[PDB]
Amino acid sequence: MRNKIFISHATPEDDDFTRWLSLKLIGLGYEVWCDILFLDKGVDFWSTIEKEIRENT
Amino acid sequence: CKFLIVSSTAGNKREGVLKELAVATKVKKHLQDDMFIIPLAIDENLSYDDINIEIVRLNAIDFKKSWAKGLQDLLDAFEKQNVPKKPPDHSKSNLLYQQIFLHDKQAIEKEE
Amino acid sequence: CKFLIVSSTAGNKREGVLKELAVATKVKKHLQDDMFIIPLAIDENLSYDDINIEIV
Amino acid sequence: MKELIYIEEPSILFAHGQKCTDPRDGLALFGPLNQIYGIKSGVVGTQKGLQIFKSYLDKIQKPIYNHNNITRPMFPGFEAVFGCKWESQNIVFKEITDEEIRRYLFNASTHKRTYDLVTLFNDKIITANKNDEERVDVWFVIVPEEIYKYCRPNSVLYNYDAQFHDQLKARLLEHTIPTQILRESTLAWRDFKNTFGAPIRDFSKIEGHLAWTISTAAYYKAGGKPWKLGDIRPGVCYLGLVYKKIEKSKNPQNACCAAQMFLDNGDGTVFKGEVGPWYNPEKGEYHLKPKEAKALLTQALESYKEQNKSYPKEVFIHARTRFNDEEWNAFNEVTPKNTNLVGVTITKSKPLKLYKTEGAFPIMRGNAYIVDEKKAFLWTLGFVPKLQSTLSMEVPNPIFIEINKGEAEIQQVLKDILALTKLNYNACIYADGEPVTLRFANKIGEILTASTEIKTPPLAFKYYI
Repeated sequence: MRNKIFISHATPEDDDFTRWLSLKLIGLGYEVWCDILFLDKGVDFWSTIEKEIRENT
Repeated sequence: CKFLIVSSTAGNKREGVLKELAVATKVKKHLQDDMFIIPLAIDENLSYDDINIEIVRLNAIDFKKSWAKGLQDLLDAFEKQNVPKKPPDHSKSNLLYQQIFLHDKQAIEKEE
Repeated sequence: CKFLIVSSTAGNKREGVLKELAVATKVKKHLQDDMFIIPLAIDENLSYDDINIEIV
Repeated sequence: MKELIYIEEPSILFAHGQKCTDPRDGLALFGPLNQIYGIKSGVVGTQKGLQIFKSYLDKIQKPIYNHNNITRPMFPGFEAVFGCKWESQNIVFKEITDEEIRRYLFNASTHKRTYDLVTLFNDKIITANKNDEERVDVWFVIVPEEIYKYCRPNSVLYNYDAQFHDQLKARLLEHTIPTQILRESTLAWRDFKNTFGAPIRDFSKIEGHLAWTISTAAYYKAGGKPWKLGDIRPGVCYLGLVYKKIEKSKNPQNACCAAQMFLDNGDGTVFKGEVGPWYNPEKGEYHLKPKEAKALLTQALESYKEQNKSYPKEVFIHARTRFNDEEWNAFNEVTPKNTNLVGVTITKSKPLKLYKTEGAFPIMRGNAYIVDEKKAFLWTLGFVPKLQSTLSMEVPNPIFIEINKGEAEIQQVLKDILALTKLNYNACIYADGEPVTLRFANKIGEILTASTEIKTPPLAFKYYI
């Protein structure tokens, strides 16, 4: 079951476009994963990055 | 339920905080939850590469340039991690604040 | 002076080797040395795609 | 054998109906009672003043520390202390050319230089807020240090006042613009030294107080209420009445009285007392003739009716001079039969220095010395244990209170003026000697006396402090 939409960006040099695209696709009806929104601070990144890449992307 | 470690400039080299971090790592391995430890970074003078290792893997929270949005993201991460809670009330906070922080800073009833 | 990491099957899931690798990346961007990390490939069943991010 | 009775330290409300005793710690712990959505800073000055203000505002954004939080608490950041947002963007800046400063410098008498510079700042502000679409809640006048130094009233190379900010607020009063003047050396002390090589405006340890005062003044002038009083009875009105006299040459000063009014909250509704050309400055005993007394009383009663809909049951009057019989008789018959009128005089010139036997500690703040039913003393200055220091300097001096007319409990007015001493807004100190109805009195009299040409001043407080 892989349906996630993955967005990679240079945090925070392209944060605005990433945020707007993530919000637009999540309001359009697409499960989109991005570093800014779903990977909130306080969460381990690289293991979750690997699991989303190799499992749900 | 959740562990909060302050990754300050002096908070990464003291023995006590490191030992508490070690037992927190042990209990988070026993509980098999990666969200147990929520690091807290408050000093800009401490670079990201000089921290102790258990703060390296987890993304340390933001509390450096401001505190209100840091508390806001800590709160929303808490309630998105589904921590059981009680309804907000500052009366308990007021009682605690009057309890500890006013123990040596109050007038006494003695003859002078 | 040089960091040597065994990129075996047990060298991926284990927390300590990942921690040493993370601080190796920190010290390699401290010392501006891309050659600081020398990965070691031992297992044959592990390919070049299933390694962790800092080894790719 | 008499003793000194104790009055408890009054309490100030905070966010979520929380009660504390310190304004700084209560603000840092709870915050304001009512939230504002956001402020927009405007600045006038040179580009050097602009970058200095930007540096100081971003420094204020960071949590800054002091030596210890026991006396001078640390600043947790404006957002974390007030719930409002401060940013270095969307800031309206107006530049003043230093060549115009050079052109205005070589004038002979500094008074016309003061006039032209003050009018230039005034109509610059008026032009700025009358064309720019971006709303500016508070305008920050960054005056240069050499302007404050070399253009002093007695600097050596009539209704207009020589003081800069006095004339500034006086001629800005007619357009309802909350402004606050910031001295350059206050927020540029890092690069400011004396001739010897030291900062005479030194804040190497004490800048947290500066951040606290600036932040609370900015929040108060924005429109939000930082803190209020705890217990106010249903129908009590405080009237802190100004009795400060100017020395306005041969122009008839007479009585430049004004009045402050606290009724239900910390809201002050100052209505302009008359200039009153009766009793020329040869007669300066502040004896209010009945028509102006009843006019001021009617102003207070109408403000109370507008803000409360109910007739007040007791009027508290604070002043600093003695009250004659005819003035109180004029004060009586306008008031209804159900209400009560009482007058209190507060003075400093009475000497009473209470010393301590052992140790080097002063009188703890809150002691009340009662001489008679009418006369009493209140020690609003001295040591306070919540601070673990003295608010006073060397030896504190009390305020001699005395009720003239009317029947009231002396301890009631004692604790009421003690509560009134906690409402200082321009400076975020723990408390001051004079009550805030008398602390604001001299400054608002100086504001009103600098511009006779106005007739209906706004009764708010943002355009004054």
